[PDB]
Amino acid sequence: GELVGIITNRDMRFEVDQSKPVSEVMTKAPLITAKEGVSAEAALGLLRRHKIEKLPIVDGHGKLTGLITVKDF
Amino acid sequence: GELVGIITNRDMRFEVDQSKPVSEVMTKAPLITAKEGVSAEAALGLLRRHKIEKLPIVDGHGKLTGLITVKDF
Ligand SMILES: Nc1ncnc2c1ncn2[C@@H]1O[C@H](COP(=O)(O)OP(=O)(O)OP(=O)(O)O)[C@@H](O)[C@H]1O
Ligand SMILES: Nc1ncnc2c1ncn2[C@@H]1O[C@H](COP(=O)(O)OP(=O)(O)OP(=O)(O)O)[C@@H](O)[C@H]1O
Ligand SMILES: [Mg+2]
Ligand SMILES: [Mg+2]
Ligand SMILES: [Mg+2]
Repeated sequence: GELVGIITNRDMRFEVDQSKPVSEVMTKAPLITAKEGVSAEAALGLLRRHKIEKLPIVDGHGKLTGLITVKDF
Repeated sequence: GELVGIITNRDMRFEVDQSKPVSEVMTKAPLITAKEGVSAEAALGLLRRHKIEKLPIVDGHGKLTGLITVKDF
């Protein structure tokens, strides 16, 4: 139940073998994340700062509780 | 005439003020580049390794000569 990574379109867009596991392709932890109760402006600022489009949202124990994307904005 | 940076869609996609200069928004050098005469395989390997969609090509003296993009592939 621990957030171990994140796998997006850039990771899979050139992989010819579609039978590979996620572990070989994913971006492993640590990640750029935000805590629970993050506002829209804070998430947008983080995304603009780190030049990313996704933002996992974790609790105080480091467990995954939410996800934010640029698609929302 | 020096290759001082690169500016892409991620840099500009949340800049409300369109009158800003390029320098205030661009990604400054050094950049992930390749040498002249780089094959398609090497360029694709660089793009996959660094998770980027562009690749400037400079000469032996560091002056910009060309560009490679994922659009080509
Ligand atoms: N929060 C994050 N922390 C760390 N790495 C991340 C994070 N979000 C995305 N990445 C990684 O950054 C790279 C690209 O990020 P992003 O998710 O914006 O790409 P994408 O949505 O696949 O892009 P495109 O839509 O242009 O194909 C990928 O390798 C992805 O795994
Ligand atoms: N060769 C490079 N070296 C270093 N940084 C780069 C290079 N090419 C692009 N970047 C930077 O990486 C970020 C995203 O790279 P990329 O050029 O793939 O984005 P993009 O094509 O705008 O993405 P999207 O498809 O999500 O709109 C931007 O901040 C951009 O300035
Ligand atoms: Mg995207
Ligand atoms: Mg995109
Ligand atoms: Mg893209």
